[PDB]
Amino acid sequence: DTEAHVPDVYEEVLGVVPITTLGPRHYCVILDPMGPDGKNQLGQKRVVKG
Amino acid sequence: EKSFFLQPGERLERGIQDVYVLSEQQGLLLKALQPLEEGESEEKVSHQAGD
Repeated sequence: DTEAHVPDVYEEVLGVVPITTLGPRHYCVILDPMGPDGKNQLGQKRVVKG
Repeated sequence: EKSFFLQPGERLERGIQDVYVLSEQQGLLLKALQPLEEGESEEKVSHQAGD
């Protein structure tokens, strides 16, 4: 979207998140991931690999 | 015999160590930490994950 984003007056910077990368032999269990609605499906956990 | 530049963000795992050299009396007991070792080498045998 924007490689250099200026913190807007309407935005507070909570932090910067490093990319979580899964190797060819790796999986992670994402606690509380969104569905397609963009809303946090808490409690759930989605295993992501590959 | 390649020679490149460590690009921004890249890093060597353990650096330039050596090539693995085995004679008729030497072997390399390997564990395939990833499956689908089909075209990895000339053996063409598709080693699974960890065999």
